[PDB]
Amino acid sequence: SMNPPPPETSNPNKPKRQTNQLQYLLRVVLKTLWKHQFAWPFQQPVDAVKLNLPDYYKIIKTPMDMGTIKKRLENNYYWNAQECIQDFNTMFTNCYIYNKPGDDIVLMAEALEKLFLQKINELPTEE
Ligand SMILES: O=C(CCl)Nc1ccc(/N=N/c2ccc(S(=O)(=O)O)cc2)cc1S(=O)(=O)O
Ligand SMILES: O=C(CCl)Nc1ccc(/N=N/c2ccc(S(=O)(=O)O)cc2)cc1S(=O)(=O)O
Ligand SMILES: O=C(CCl)Nc1ccc(/N=N/c2ccc(S(=O)(=O)O)cc2)cc1S(=O)(=O)O
Ligand SMILES: O=C(CCl)Nc1ccc(/N=N/c2ccc(S(=O)(=O)O)cc2)cc1S(=O)(=O)O
Ligand SMILES: O=C(CCl)Nc1ccc(/N=N/c2ccc(S(=O)(=O)O)cc2)cc1S(=O)(=O)O
Repeated sequence: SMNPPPPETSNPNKPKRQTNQLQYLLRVVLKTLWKHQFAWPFQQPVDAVKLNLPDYYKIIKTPMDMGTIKKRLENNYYWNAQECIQDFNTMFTNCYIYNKPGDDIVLMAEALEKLFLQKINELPTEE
């Protein structure tokens, strides 16, 4: 079995800029989300080889993870906060599509998402 290449975290072809909202999202990742135990399955791309889930990248064609998101934020990859929020929602949706409701991984994703939603409710107005 083989993993796909991980999502890009730099792209000289893709427009980008620094904004106060994206700095907010970076510190949300670094200072609020990452530190919880429930984050550990989401801190890196799914290793379908190690997990013995050969179906994973058959089912999930838009993989995303918080390790990728953190790097994108650190690297100023995004043009706006909507792009970053979309990446979080892709990560959560993948988990909910792939796993049975009630599975521990779904509960972990829901804990992470609850915290995430609390923070994006307080997203600062863009400067
Ligand atoms: O230096 C430039 C343009 Cl000035 N080239 C470039 C620019 C962007 C690029 N993007 N590559 C990827 C690779 C993977 C994904 S992903 O798996 O969908 O996340 C996205 C973009 C690849 C390349 S390149 O193939 O390495 O030339
Ligand atoms: O990217 C920018 C650059 Cl100005 N802005 C942005 C980007 C995303 C955004 N999304 N906010 C939310 C708020 C709540 C949910 S909800 O709880 O899942 O309904 C989703 C997105 C709000 C905004 S904003 O309201 O325009 O600041
Ligand atoms: O097509 C699906 C998802 Cl793959 N239907 C589904 C939907 C929900 C489900 N069971 N969910 C739960 C969730 C929580 C508990 S609990 O921890 O005992 O409260 C039990 C079942 C099982 C299934 S099912 O096992 O696949 O029929
Ligand atoms: O995000 C999701 C799944 Cl994608 N929420 C969800 C949605 C429905 C759900 N259903 N749980 C149950 C629990 C018990 C029964 S019963 O004992 O068979 O009546 C059915 C569904 C469990 C959950 S979950 O346990 O929080 O995953
Ligand atoms: O570290 C990587 C490689 Cl870039 N990926 C990864 C990604 C997720 C993961 N664990 N995922 C799950 C899935 C389901 C459950 S369960 O529902 O509680 O059984 C737990 C962890 C394990 C791993 S792994 O152990 O490191 O292979």
